[PDB]
Amino acid sequence: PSVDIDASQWQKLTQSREKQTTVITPLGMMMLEIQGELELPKDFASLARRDSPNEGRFSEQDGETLIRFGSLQIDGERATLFVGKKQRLLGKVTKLDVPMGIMHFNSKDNKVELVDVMKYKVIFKDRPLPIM
Amino acid sequence: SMISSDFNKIRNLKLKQAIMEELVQLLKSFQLNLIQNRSEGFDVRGGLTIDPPIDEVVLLNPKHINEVQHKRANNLSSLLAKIEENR
Amino acid sequence: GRFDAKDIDQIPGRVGWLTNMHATLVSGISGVDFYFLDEEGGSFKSTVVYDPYFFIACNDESRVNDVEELVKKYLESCLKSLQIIRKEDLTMDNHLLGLQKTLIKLSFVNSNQLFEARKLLRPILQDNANNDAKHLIEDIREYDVPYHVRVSIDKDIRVGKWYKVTQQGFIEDTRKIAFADPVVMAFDIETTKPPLKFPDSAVDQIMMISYMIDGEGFLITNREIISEDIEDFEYTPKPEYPGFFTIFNENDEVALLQRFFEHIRDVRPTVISTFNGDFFDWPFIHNRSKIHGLDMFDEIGFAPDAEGEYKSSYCSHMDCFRWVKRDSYLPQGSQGLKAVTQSKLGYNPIELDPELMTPYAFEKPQHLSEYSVSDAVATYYLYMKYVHPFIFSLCTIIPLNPDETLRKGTGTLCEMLLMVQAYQHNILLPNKHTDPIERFYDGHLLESETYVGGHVESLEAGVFRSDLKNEFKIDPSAIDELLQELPEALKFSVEVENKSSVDKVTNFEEIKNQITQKLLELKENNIRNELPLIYHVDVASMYPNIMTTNRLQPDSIKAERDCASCDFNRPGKTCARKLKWAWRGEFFPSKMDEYNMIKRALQNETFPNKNKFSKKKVLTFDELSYADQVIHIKKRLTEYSRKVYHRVKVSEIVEREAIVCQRENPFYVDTVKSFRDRRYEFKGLAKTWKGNLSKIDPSDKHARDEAKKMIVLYDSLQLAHKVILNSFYGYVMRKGSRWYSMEMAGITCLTGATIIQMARALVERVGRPLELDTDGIWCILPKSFPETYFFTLENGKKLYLSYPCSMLNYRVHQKFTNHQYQELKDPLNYIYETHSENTIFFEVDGPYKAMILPSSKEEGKGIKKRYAVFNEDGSLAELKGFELKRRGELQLIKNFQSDIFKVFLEGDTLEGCYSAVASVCNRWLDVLDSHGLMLEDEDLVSLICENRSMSKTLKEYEGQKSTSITTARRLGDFLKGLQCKYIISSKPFNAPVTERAIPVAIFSADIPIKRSFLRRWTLDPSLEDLDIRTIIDWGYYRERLGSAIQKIITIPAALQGVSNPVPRVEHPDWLKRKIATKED
Amino acid sequence: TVKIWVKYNEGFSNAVRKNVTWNNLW
Amino acid sequence: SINLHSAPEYDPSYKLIQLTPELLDIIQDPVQNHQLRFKSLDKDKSEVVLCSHDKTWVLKQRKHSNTVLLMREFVPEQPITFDETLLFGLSKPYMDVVGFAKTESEFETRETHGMDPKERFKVLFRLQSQWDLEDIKPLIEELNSRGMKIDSFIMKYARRKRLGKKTVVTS
DNA sequence: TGTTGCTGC
DNA sequence: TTTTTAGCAGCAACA
Ligand code: SF4
Repeated sequence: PSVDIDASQWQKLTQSREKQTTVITPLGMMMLEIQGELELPKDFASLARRDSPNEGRFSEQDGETLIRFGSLQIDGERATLFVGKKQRLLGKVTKLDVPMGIMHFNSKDNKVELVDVMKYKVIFKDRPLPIM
Repeated sequence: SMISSDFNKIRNLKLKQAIMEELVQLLKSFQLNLIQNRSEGFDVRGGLTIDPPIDEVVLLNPKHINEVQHKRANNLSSLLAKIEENR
Repeated sequence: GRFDAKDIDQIPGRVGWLTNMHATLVSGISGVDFYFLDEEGGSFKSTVVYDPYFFIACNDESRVNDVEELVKKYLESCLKSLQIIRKEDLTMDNHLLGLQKTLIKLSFVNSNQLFEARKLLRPILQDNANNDAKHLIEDIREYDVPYHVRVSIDKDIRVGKWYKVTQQGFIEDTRKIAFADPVVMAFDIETTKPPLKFPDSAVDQIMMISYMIDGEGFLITNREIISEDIEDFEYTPKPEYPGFFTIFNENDEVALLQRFFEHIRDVRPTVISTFNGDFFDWPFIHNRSKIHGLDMFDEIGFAPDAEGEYKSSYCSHMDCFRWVKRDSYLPQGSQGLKAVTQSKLGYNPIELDPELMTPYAFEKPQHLSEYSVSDAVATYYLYMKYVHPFIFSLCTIIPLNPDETLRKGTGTLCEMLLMVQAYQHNILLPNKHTDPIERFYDGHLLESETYVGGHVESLEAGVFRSDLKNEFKIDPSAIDELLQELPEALKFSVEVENKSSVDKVTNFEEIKNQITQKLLELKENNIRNELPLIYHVDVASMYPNIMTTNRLQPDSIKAERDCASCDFNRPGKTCARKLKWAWRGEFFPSKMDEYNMIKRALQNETFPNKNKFSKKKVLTFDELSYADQVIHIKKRLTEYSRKVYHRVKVSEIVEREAIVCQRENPFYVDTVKSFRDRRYEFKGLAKTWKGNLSKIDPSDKHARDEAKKMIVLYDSLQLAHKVILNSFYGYVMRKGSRWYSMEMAGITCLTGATIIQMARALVERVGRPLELDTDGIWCILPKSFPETYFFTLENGKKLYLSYPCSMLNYRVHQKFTNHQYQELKDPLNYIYETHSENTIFFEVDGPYKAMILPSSKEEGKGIKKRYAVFNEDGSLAELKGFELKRRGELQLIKNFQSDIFKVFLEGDTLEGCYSAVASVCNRWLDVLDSHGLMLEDEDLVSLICENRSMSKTLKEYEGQKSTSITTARRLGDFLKGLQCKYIISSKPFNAPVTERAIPVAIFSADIPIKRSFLRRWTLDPSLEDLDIRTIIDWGYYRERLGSAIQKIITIPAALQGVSNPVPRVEHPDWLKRKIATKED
Repeated sequence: TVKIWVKYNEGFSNAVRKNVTWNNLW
Repeated sequence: SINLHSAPEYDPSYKLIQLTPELLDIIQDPVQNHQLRFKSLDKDKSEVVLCSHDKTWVLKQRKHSNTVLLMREFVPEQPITFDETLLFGLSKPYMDVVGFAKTESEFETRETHGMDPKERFKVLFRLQSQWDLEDIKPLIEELNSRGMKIDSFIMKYARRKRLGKKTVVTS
């Protein structure tokens, strides 16, 4: 079997838009790497409903239960990710030696689409600390 | 004389194994047990002895006792390993 | 035809490189088989026959013929031939006039007949020593040289070298310096194991065997254990380490073993490499083979030797772990395969938990095969990049095969090199030194005697940084000395350091005036507060250079007697160099009357016979061996001394003097000088080759990859001469070795201690020395100090000057030069010339960005041999002490150490640096003070986890009991080499830490099992809470981290007098008192 | 509700390269 | 700041492929007829390659032990306000990203061209006990693409032996 | 408070 | 059965 990579849309958008300035591309993308396993609940719809209204830590958006799992604050090259009430992660914005590329395999129509190309990543290599 | 025979002269491994299987069958027919005498006391070479000690009945000559004891020690370790393999 | 080695190409037979040599018995006559990877050929062996021999010494040279007739008639049952010969004996009076000891050479048909002659002669020597031509036999000499070593020395045949094998013997080629490429296999094995146990070859099976052959990868799998067929895959951890793996999915363990032995027979490897396979892999394969009725010796030629190490005839067994333990310079915490791969190959191999291996054979066998091929790739490239070029290079000079060259201790390698040189000079080898069973000093029994070794000082503690200011108090009189020495110190740098003439140097007065200005400004402004230059100054090969300079060997240390008997001992004699050393006794406080009282008491006691199949079960004291008598005496003297004198030992240091002969035959020192020059030669060649590897074109594959391997080669011969030299330096205190020289060793150390104290006493007057270790001084100098310069020759070449180095080297040459060195100019007339010898130079390393030195908890006491150092780029240059790099330990402290070391590069002042470091200390204290309620539970587990490995469980373990022992027993109650992963529990309160060690695997266990064991281990029947945070001893972990914070930071700043940056970790009470008494 | 965290891996590990089949993608 | 959210279900169609500089040049070329195409001989056995209009790379997946989350920016359908926790250094929220995928591997591309050694050497040494050189080179090309010195290829089983000018191959 | 053992630099 | 050396840190016991 065989199938083409469709990269026309990303290419046209790339040529018509300016060069990537910050860590986030103009199309709004970010990756993330954690030295560990992110321990999340096995269920979400049931648990998103018992979260009190003031916290909004488990919100509902367009019928999908999204968990608000943290906050990101970027200070130059330094970056900090707050997770939950008890986790703080310190990391850095590093320029990728090999620009990564995200694609998308449409199994339905047997079409492959180039989604985007990365140039930076936010890495956290130290043991998480409390948020203070 | 069969138990004390120098198996180190036999280059043919198959023939050495066959003789050792026949000797294990003979040791079983006479109910001769190989006992590790660990009365050495200093962790070096616990001599293997046959129980009952046929050696005390057969070996009349004191010169032959010393020659036979050195040859038997290497044979009895090989025979014990074969008895343990068969077990 | 006429034998000439110049016409070698007409010479007949076959040329080959000797890859492997072994002693054999030929139709028996003794011989050595030599295995030649050979040029061109795949291989071929050839045999040299040679008579084993030794010597008899006579006490009266006028009656040697009466001894000859006696030994012909007494040894008739075993002697082949006899000959009277002459050798130089350096213990003979006046041998320096060509007087040679007359000796009876006894030759034998084989090594067994030589051993019977030794059994017949030893009783005569024992009768002569304790109580006729029999009394003319003084001793037997050279009777203990290994037979293959004898043939290798006496024929000058060396592995790593190329030879032409001819009827007359072996002729060394000279045109071929590069090694042949042997077929190299490297393998590793994966075994089943029980949970929390080591594998046992009696019950456990081999699951897989991973291997590489010349860069191709292979995996054999046992399909009784491995659940799926593994397909061919690539494990290339870097582009410079390819690994394509072809897979053999075999039905069972016996098909796996047969495939492994078949593939060894097909490729005919002349090297097999493993990691620790002497003690795991080959023992396992051999025991599994025996269970299946296969004889591994008849299959592939491999058997266990007398040491239990695995060897063959044709193929050398290169256990990489032997080189890792001896030669890699890695500390024992970095000697496991992963940490060697990280530190040498510079990647992370795959890592699997040993408890997951046997489950993953069924659940995830692809990920188990990826792990197994990773350890084969790591072992193969570790062998080829490091072990191969190092060992075969050593074989080109040492009369040993690769297996012995890898496995013998470095002092035995020195013994072989000295035996080659003594043989080539026709010197008679000494018999091996036997330590006296007891010695006395002032009527006291010596427990042990030695000398004062290397000098070590910890002078300051703190953070020192190239961007933080330091106070300096320069002695103006040291600058006046340096200004007066400056003309001759600069001349010395041109003439001695750079081996040039001052007349060729165009800018000599320019450099002199630039240094003079900086020195005058430092004399006038002698109290400054400016930036430091952080320097290391270290003596190039210190002990070897002290030895060559002073002509120190064990062939010269002469008594007043031997010096008085020497015909060169006249009025005006210059050849008797007197040198000092510091002897150190440790003796029992008990006197000779008390010793004799203890001996008489032991004569009334009865002792067990160390006899086995023997009978007499009981001995008297006088029926014991003299060594056993003294062991029993020392035991009762330790009890008596403690009871009567309230101490077991006294130690005393006595300054002694010894006479170093300068006229004595030069063979030891010539080996050292010559070896030093050959190493320098290769450093030079290395540099020329470095220029060749860059001058040329960039087409990497254009027949210049031969040039780069030879670069590795000369580097390797460089490192080889290096180890050999630093070893000679040690060998000489090798108890039991020959050419031993306990003295000589004391002179070498005291001379070194005097040199480094002289250097420190200058550096302390012009800057601040921080740490001193044997040959090195760490210091800070003012940034205004005269530093690096370049002399310009008329030919436009630049010579290098480091003024801090050359000012020390000039003073070393004015104080420690040997103006008494004598060398033999005319060997026919015994004419000696006298010259001035000195080879003792400091080198300089730096400047460095930062240095961190820890302080003691004791008042006024530094911590020696512990520091961290950083390069200008912020990379970690050098470290001392510390943990993390260790196997196991507490993960919290490893993660804390990983974070903290890089942060010492932050901040513009020493206080600013300690404040950045204190931020990280406080963050790691918050995690503990908050009971780590944060993060994830499993993560808390890992960090808190402490891991410890048990060597051999079994009875060593029925034996002692402690925390790991408690963890291993708790794993045994619940579920060699076992990894005891544990935490410390708060309960039972007031119980020892060894009884509070809980295995972490209980936290992942079923709630009923977890509850029952936690109740039983905490001694709390009411324990209903099973959270890991309420079980943990947070106080214990807080003390462990607080003790790391004290050692690495609080001390440095507080020891240097800067306020304590981590107040949440208080100083020890001695240090608080020391600060208060410093501020008063 | 406050039961979200990272179980920290002590060291970064990168696994073995693997071949890719058509089924690996889909 | 940007609030990071996660969906209960990720799309596994999104995968990460390493893009070398050359791949980037290829990617930014609108001129090409065919830009890139995944190709395989069959579905279950053969390797998968990535092809441009004139070059071919073989794909190799490389698993890692980390959790890698890709976040895309999203505009929340209804205004959502979050409570402030004891979090320090927080600017006003201006956009929102959601981790939509969790990838465990990358796709490396290695350039590639779009039988028992010992036995073959045995048969080569047979027909002719002693062989030439330029004669034996095209005969051994087939055994190891490792790119080696031809002599090493021969020494995998047969062995060289020299004389005055000729070097023959025997055993 | 000091010495002594052991491991390991 | 074969085998380089001394100086030092620091935990833990006991004189
Ligand atoms: S000092 Fe001179 S006379 Fe004395 S032993 Fe040495 S060489 Fe002979």
